[PDB]
Amino acid sequence: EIRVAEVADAGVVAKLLRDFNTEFDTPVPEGLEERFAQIIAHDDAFVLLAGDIGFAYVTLRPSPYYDGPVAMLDELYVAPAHRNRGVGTALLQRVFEEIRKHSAGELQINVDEVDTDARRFYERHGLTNIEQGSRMLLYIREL
Amino acid sequence: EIRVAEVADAGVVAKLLRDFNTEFDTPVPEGLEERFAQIIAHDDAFVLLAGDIGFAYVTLRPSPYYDGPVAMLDELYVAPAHRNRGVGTALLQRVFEEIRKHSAGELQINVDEVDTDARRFYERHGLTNIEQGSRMLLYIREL
Ligand SMILES: CC(=O)SCCNC(=O)CCNC(=O)[C@H](O)C(C)(C)COP(=O)(O)OP(=O)(O)OC[C@H]1O[C@@H](n2cnc3c(N)ncnc32)[C@H](O)[C@@H]1OP(=O)(O)O
Ligand SMILES: CC(C)(COP(=O)(O)OP(=O)(O)OC[C@H]1O[C@@H](n2cnc3c(N)ncnc32)[C@H](O)[C@@H]1OP(=O)(O)O)[C@@H](O)C(=O)NCCC(=O)NCCS
Ligand SMILES: CN[C@@H]1[C@@H](O)[C@@H](O[C@@H]2[C@@H](O)[C@H](O[C@H]3OC(CN)=CC[C@H]3N)[C@@H](NC(C)=O)C[C@H]2N)OC[C@]1(C)O
Repeated sequence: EIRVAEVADAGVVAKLLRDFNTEFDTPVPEGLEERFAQIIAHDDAFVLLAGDIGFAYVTLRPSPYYDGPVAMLDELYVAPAHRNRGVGTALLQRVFEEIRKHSAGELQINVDEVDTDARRFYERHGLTNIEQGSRMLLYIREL
Repeated sequence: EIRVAEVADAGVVAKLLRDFNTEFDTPVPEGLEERFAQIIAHDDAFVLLAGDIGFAYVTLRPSPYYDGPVAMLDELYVAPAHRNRGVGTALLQRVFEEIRKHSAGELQINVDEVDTDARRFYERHGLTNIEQGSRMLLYIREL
């Protein structure tokens, strides 16, 4: 039931991303569907879909530390009514399986500190916030 | 002046990243020069050089939220003897200038929490760790 999205799946992915943003009261730009179609077709990136009820969006970017890329799980979402039944675990498992085909050297994920359920999920599935004895922070500037 | 690194500059970039790692007692991979030569040749990353004494390494990756990329400042370093004189400020200004040429929608930087002096620098130059009243964290798994 997890599969790799094709270009023609961009509409379902965009709908799920819209739902994710709506759940968190964050507005979305126009054009999500068109942009996902281009990303899936041409870029060093992929989307995994669990039926039409969850997705994972992964980007691959270069690193001097590895022959392969660094992977980033830029979005992971399971629809609220389908949570706590193993869908997110299955998506994350498949993320690790797919990035291994690309010999990715590392997976990175940005998470809000307040999102303790997501944090617990990631910690229980092998991700850490600690490097060289310190927490790792994300700083941004929107442009 | 600050310049965009060419493939011919891979050795200098590799030297600076090795120096950075050595200073912080972090592992140094084999093959840095050859990997930077390949990375610099491609279209989704660049390095800025301040003479031979500082550098910024930036990657670009797709996002459904913008027509342009999300930019990541994966490494920023000024040699110890040249710090506190405005070099890092100049490098970061040029990062913003060059990613604006790419119409990048956002700059992201991962920073260790213990690096309070670096965090002060990023905050003074328009970066934020806060989204909707929460700090943002980075989780990783090395593979
Ligand atoms: C990358 C980003 O976007 S950053 C943050 C990620 N996204 C979000 O936070 C958005 C909102 N949240 C979600 O979409 C979901 O909560 C996710 C994606 C984090 C997790 O998805 P779920 O489908 O709930 O995950 P899953 O069910 O596999 O595991 C969650 C819990 O269910 C329980 N569980 C797991 N598998 C099963 C199962 N097969 N049967 C019964 N219960 C189960 C466990 O108690 C687990 O808890 P843990 O965190 O202590 O391990
Ligand atoms: C962080 C760094 C890139 C900033 O470059 P810089 O040329 O010193 O920056 P500028 O001169 O434009 O601005 C000065 C600020 O740099 C920071 N800074 C200076 N030396 C620093 C050092 N060893 N370590 C960390 N931050 C430092 C301080 O915030 C300083 O501000 P202050 O006058 O209030 O103390 C540079 O200091 C450096 O390479 N430090 C060690 C490696 C590092 O921390 N990289 C950042 C990755 S998170
Ligand atoms: C293992 N995973 C790693 C992953 O966490 C991440 O590390 C970032 C990296 O960008 C960088 O590191 C340097 O700064 C310092 C200061 N302590 C030590 C080592 C330096 N190379 C820092 N940011 C900036 C913008 O310079 C924070 C650091 N946490 O990138 C590399 C990675 C190997 O992939």
